[PDB]
Amino acid sequence: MAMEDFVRQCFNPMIVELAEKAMKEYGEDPKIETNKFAAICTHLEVCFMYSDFGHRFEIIEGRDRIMAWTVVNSICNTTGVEKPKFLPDLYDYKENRFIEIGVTRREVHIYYLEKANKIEKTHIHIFSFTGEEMATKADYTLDEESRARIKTRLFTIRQEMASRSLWDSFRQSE
Ligand SMILES: Cc1cc(-c2nnn[nH]2)ccc1-c1cc(=O)c(O)c(C(=O)O)[nH]1
Ligand SMILES: [Mn+2]
Ligand SMILES: [Mn+2]
Repeated sequence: MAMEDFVRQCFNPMIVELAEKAMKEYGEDPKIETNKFAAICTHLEVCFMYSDFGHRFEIIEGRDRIMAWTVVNSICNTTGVEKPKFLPDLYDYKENRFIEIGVTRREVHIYYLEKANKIEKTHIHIFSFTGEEMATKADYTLDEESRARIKTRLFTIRQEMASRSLWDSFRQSE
């Protein structure tokens, strides 16, 4: 599968390995669920990029669950902020709030609603592969250059997938 090779070529081994671990520990073969694999990589990367543009952020995503909950818990006890129900993606020490990051192949408002419906003090920031984003109260957290870098990376993933005729498949599997 070119999709599997593409992921190998375009994300760095840590992201790939982290994504593989996540899949394989819950019994999902990344060689069969190749679109899932690519999405998990994409989303991890966005999450890592977003933290890197700060340390302003605590990365919650990509840790094993024990660690993620340890981190979340340690944040709740030292700040007073409510413990989210699910693991969010980041903690913002400047705005003192968790962030859930969304990456979508569909309309950003659509994905934003799904996340907001699923979530309750958590800040939501959705990115698309089109350069669109949407964020709680139109507060985008990052500065424009960091956001522009995320969107550039995401648009380049799309185009790479499209160079390899994987984009149509990838787009319809969200
Ligand atoms: C990246 C991803 C892909 C899939 C998926 N399932 N099938 N294809 N992609 C499901 C959930 C997630 C996902 C998205 C998130 O934004 C997110 O914060 C998480 C998470 O589990 O914390 N998972
Ligand atoms: Mn997450
Ligand atoms: Mn997320």
